[PDB]
Amino acid sequence: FTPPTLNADTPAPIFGGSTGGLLRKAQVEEFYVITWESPKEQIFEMPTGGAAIMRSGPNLLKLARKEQCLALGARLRTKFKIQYQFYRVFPNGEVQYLHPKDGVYPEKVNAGRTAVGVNNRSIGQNANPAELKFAHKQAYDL
Amino acid sequence: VAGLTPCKESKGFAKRQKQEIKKLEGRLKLYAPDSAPALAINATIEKTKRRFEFYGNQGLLCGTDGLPHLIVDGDQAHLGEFVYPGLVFLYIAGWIGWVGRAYLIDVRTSKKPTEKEIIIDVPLALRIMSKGLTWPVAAIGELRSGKLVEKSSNITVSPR
Amino acid sequence: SRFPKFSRGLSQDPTTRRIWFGIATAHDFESHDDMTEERLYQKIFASHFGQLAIIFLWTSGNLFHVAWQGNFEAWGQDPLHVRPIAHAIWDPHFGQPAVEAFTRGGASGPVNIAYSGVYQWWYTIGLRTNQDLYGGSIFLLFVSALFLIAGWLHLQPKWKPSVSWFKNAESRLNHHLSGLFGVSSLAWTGHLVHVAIPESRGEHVRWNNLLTALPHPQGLGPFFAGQWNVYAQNPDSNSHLFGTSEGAGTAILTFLGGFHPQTQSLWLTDMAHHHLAIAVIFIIAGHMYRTNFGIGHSMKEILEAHTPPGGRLGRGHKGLYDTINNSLHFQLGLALASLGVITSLVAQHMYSLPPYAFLAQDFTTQAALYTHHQYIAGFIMTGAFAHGAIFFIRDYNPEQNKDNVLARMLEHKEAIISHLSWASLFLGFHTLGLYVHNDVMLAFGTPEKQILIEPVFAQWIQSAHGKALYGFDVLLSSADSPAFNAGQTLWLPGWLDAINNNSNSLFLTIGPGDFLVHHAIALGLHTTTLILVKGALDARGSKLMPDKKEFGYSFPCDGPGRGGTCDISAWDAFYLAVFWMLNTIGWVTFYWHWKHITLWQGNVAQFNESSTYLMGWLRDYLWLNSSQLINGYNPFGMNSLSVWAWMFLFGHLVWATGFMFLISWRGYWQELIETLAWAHERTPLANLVRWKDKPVALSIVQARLVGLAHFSVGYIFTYAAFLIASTSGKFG
Amino acid sequence: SISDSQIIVALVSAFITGILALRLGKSLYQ
Amino acid sequence: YFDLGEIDNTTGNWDLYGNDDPNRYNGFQNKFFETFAGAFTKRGLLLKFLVLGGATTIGYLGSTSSGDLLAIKNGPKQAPIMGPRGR
Amino acid sequence: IGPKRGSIVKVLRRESYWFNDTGKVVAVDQAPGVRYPVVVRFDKVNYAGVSTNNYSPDELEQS
Amino acid sequence: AHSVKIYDTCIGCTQCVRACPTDVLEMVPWDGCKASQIASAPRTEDCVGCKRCESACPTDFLSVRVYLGAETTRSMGLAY
Amino acid sequence: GARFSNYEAWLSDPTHIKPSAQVVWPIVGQKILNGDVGGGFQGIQITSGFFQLWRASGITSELQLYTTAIGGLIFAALMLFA
Ligand code: CLA
Ligand SMILES: CC1=C(/C=C/C(C)=C/C=C/C(C)=C/C=C/C=C(C)/C=C/C=C(C)/C=C/C2=C(C)CCCC2(C)C)C(C)(C)CCC1
Ligand code: SF4
Ligand code: SF4
Ligand code: SF4
Repeated sequence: FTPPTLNADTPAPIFGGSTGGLLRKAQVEEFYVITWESPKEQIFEMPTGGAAIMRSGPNLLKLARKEQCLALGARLRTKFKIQYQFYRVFPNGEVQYLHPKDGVYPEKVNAGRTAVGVNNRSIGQNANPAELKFAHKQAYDL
Repeated sequence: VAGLTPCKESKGFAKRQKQEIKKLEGRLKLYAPDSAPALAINATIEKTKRRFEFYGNQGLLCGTDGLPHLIVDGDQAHLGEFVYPGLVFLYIAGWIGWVGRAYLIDVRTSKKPTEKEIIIDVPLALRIMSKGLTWPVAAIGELRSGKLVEKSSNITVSPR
Repeated sequence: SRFPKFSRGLSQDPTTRRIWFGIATAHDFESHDDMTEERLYQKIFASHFGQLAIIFLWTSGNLFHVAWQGNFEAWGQDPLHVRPIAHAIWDPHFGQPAVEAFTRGGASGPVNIAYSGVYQWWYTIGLRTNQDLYGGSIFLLFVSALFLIAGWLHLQPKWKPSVSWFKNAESRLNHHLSGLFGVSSLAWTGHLVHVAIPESRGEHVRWNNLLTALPHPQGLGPFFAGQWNVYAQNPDSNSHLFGTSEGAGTAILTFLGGFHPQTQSLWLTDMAHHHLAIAVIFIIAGHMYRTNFGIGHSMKEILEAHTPPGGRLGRGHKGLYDTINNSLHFQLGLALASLGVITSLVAQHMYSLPPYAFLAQDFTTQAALYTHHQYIAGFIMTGAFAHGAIFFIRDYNPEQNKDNVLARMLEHKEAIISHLSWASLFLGFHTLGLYVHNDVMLAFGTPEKQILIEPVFAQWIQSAHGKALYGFDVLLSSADSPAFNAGQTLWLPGWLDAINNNSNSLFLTIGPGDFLVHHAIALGLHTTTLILVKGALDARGSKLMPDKKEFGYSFPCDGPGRGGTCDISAWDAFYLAVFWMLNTIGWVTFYWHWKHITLWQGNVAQFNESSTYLMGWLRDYLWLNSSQLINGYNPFGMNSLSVWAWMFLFGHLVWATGFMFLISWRGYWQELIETLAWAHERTPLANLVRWKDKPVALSIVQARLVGLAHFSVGYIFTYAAFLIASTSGKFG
Repeated sequence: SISDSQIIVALVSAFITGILALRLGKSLYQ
Repeated sequence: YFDLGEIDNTTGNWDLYGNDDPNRYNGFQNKFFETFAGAFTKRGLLLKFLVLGGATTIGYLGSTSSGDLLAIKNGPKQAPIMGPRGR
Repeated sequence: IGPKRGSIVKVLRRESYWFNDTGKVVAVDQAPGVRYPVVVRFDKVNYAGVSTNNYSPDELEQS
Repeated sequence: AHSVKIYDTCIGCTQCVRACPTDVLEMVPWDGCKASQIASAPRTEDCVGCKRCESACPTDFLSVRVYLGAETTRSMGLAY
Repeated sequence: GARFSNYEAWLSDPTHIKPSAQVVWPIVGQKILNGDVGGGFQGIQITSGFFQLWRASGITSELQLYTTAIGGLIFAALMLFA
């Protein structure tokens, strides 16, 4: 799956301004840009707090946290029939595409992704912490 | 016993009877003698005099405070302080514990066992509340037959 | 590698929590990163040396302040009418009433009156002048310096001891029982005999005349010839004044029992014999285990061989020697369990059998010294139980402990928790119902309708000790028992005179209020034991969450799912039982201070009539004794209790401030600090200032700890103030 | 009562003890 | 509002109240302050003499203060208050 | 595989809520590779409110 | 940061992914259930640690399990 | 106010008789709570201000209080019916 490229020419929803937006974490650490294609001019609830008029075409919204992108994204996936993707933008200029990684949402299964962080045992077959004293490994990562 | 005089010969216990009627007699001085609130204080005085003559006649032990103290060791003089009303209590408390245990067995073998605890089946309840009268013969009878206790293989146990 | 350097996972935290948790994970050495066995035991060994140095540098400054700013000689001339001075006060915030009001004990300036019983202790032991206390302070400065040198030395790689030396339990027990408990109590006996007994008898024995001042008229002749009774030949009479030669005897090791009749305190000849006895028996008990010489015991085979053959204990104690020896938290929990049971045995035996001269007469000092060891013992016992929980998470191996007694505690842990729950519920309904019933009967004008239960079991034990007040007359109160006739020529002439006296605190006359508050005490110990046994045995897991061991010891929660898992951890059971030890020891020291505050001014009938119901506790104890507490400073003026009136209010701040952390929880404050971060990042002239730590709210475990510590500081300061202001302002 | 020069002896011996406390805290760091 | 040519203008890196004026004083005022505050520049040097100078200046007037200046050096000026039980 | 459909089993899984509890088997998966094929229904819910859980045949015995 | 572990008791009910608010979990193919899918946590560095997946897991005991470990600016949920 | 009060006694002179409108039953020692409120009456001294409210309403007798009580019961039945 070829990841989508951030166009940086699509415009923003009509928003009057909020104080819940980008603080200095955007300036020095990261900020998140969510891009989605709209059928028409609607009104959505801003995850920073407030309401904005979303455009009739593609939209770009700048968010500070990854949880704000899913809270917006699941809002416009259930109330609206809008497919969305978001990115992670760093202050040096690198845009890191984040979701969906295979192009299909993680609720649906894809053959391309692999199992990572999966234990072949259960919780009751995890080892006791007394027999794993003074090691980098712990009771669940082995 | 335990350095306590009997309350019938205690000078402090008779002092508390004297200063309790005198408190109630001074309350009676500001009422008419045939008035309705004066009949309540006159009934209070006769309730007080009945109380002090009952405590001294039961062999109660009074300390230096003039107050009746209970000996709960199991003394042959002092059975009605703890042993006699304790056996009266445990019979009644075991009655509560036996008819609540027998109700849960009677509703566990039902179609909807959780609707019979918010809505208690009174014909099922009242037919075993009578049966809780003879409960030491039915608790130790279930203890000897093994029906009182459950084996630990059928008991939900949290893991180590 | 930022602060904290011992944990790599906290160094990458960009928030304030990195600053916080590095303070609180500082001594949890086994949870550190890149961390081994040898570094664990050597860092613990040097931390022990630093602890010893802190204790000795503490005692040095508590000796230096008595020798420098305290009137120890003036208290030695008259210990009944001179207040013992702790240290001078240099406060720039005093006005002239505060300087003129804190000047006590005949001092030249504002001083603090010592309620720690160090004057009574140092007087009884032999220290008389300020120069002796100064020499002791310099000597313990040298001892703490030597312990710092030894702590630095054992971290050097030439003198690093291996873990096999650290886990040598047999040699440690032999040299602890022989050396720490035996040669130190025999050293003591050599002090008490050489110095403290002749300083009680007026002879000035110091280091310059140690080899010339003979402690007995015939010294070390009758010791080696077998006739030890020469050392009990001429005891101190009842006309003996303490510190003076008149009325004194020559015997160094007596067995009189009871009290010195002028000080109402134990005899130094008895405490010398006591230490020669707990010195012979500890040096003999220190030759028990096998170290290097063929004879002795292996404790592994003692624990292996102690299996009942009926299988009621399973495998018995098989595998427990490696379980204790490998787990530092098992040894620390055992040490704190024993230490709490003996810090409470300290508290119970220094008020009833005062060991130091003129300590029984100084009332608020005795009150402080009971409350001290009962709070330090209710935090040491809870630390023992918390360390049992930490052992069950990070140190208990179920494979090594297979069907032994320790595994069988986990096998029937619901029976233990449910029966502690039944006992706590029994004590709570019964104690609350009887106190509320007695409250209703005093409210309804009828004191005679109370359920008052004479505590005839403990009164029978007091009559078994020799109290003729109750007239049980079984043994040691009747002359027909063999125990009395075996004791009436040996120790009982002192003991019966001490226990039949009604002015002392030796086995006080107890009543129905004592019965009721002893069930309050049993409620407190049973419910604290309930929460702590529940934390220790549900430490690895439970039916709500079976993998509590894999989340560590002090994890916050497990989420709102499965009903809700707040305070599920074993640290949270320790947290909830710190409130229960505070309530327990609050009840204990309320009972102590009110049983004694009515004894000391004479009217024990106030306690005998008022302790049976809680309005007597509120009115005649909490309200009546606080009369001169909160009047320590007024609009009209301020008294000498004013610092105790501020420290009382101060406690009501900090305790209530703990409620802010114990009621309000994290995410309110996290959104509040989010708004504060926006406000700082948008304010002109203040946006220029940055934070490097991201401001976050206090985390959930940290919130419970901060509220618990505030609760504890307020609780110990409200009672330290009330207790040291309602006995020292109204002496008696 | 203790003298003026004895306070100087105590303050040096506490400063020597404070150095040895500083030396252990450096070794506990390493 | 995302540009990919100016990353600072699309993230909030704005000098909201700054000014680009080079100078507004004169040379006589500027040379006086840098001469006097020239030994106060280095952070490691300034932290040394502020701790050492600050410890001396609180110990001087803590000790040379009089009775009217501070009440703790005035001492008691009346008879001491005797406590209960003759203590 | 499995003991029987519609049978009474007792759970031997330590970390389940229904350990040493009577349960009714409603479905056993006969597909190979399934770790926990036996679906057991219980009369009582857990703290999550569900009564349906999947166990292996090694974690159940017939009672 | 946080370590999210999936165990073999999972039935592939997908509701741990649907409850995830920071897109940590995804459904990969598997052969141990009727649904023939198990969860996995590739973006476990983005995990706040909220345990919404553990609240939505119907398996007793839980198949998804979140262990709160080292916490960074992802797992603290900050915007400043 | 109609049956268990001293409202006529309080209304005769209210500067010495305390307002009381609750009589307890003499059962378990709680009859001491029926205190000397004045006017030859024993009961709990009320602090709800109903006596001064009825004095401001012009209520002179306890028959008017009983009529207002049964009228309020009629209105309570009307609110239940509505
Ligand atoms: C005879 C030899 C000898 C003696 C004197 C000691 C002495 C000591 N060892 Mg040691 N040990 C020895 C050999 C020796 N050991 C051997 C051979 C082993 C090798 C296996 C060890 C290995 C060992 C370990 C690994 C540790 C110790 C530690 C300690 C100290 C115990 C803690 C402490 O000071 O509490 C003092 C305790 C007492 C004095 C006992 C008091 C008993 C109760 C609690 C009080 C009763 C007293 C009384 C009522 C109070 C009245 C006083 C009051 C008026 C103020 C102590 C200095 C620990 C330590 O602190 O390291 C620096 C430590 O980490 N040792
Ligand atoms: C969980 C845990 C733990 C802990 C626990 C604890 C903390 C406990 C406690 C406990 C305790 C803390 C106990 C105590 C006890 C004691 C006792 C038991 C005592 C007794 C005594 C006796 C018996 C004696 C006798 C006598 C008398 C009585 C009188 C006369 C005299 C004589 C001496 C004869 C540990 C760490 C191990 C670890 C593991 C887990
Ligand atoms: S975060 Fe707080 S409220 Fe939420 S589950 Fe944990 S303890 Fe409970
Ligand atoms: S803890 Fe929260 S963010 Fe992390 S995997 Fe679970 S649901 Fe997703
Ligand atoms: S919610 Fe639980 S059972 Fe469902 S897919 Fe996720 S891990 Fe598996």
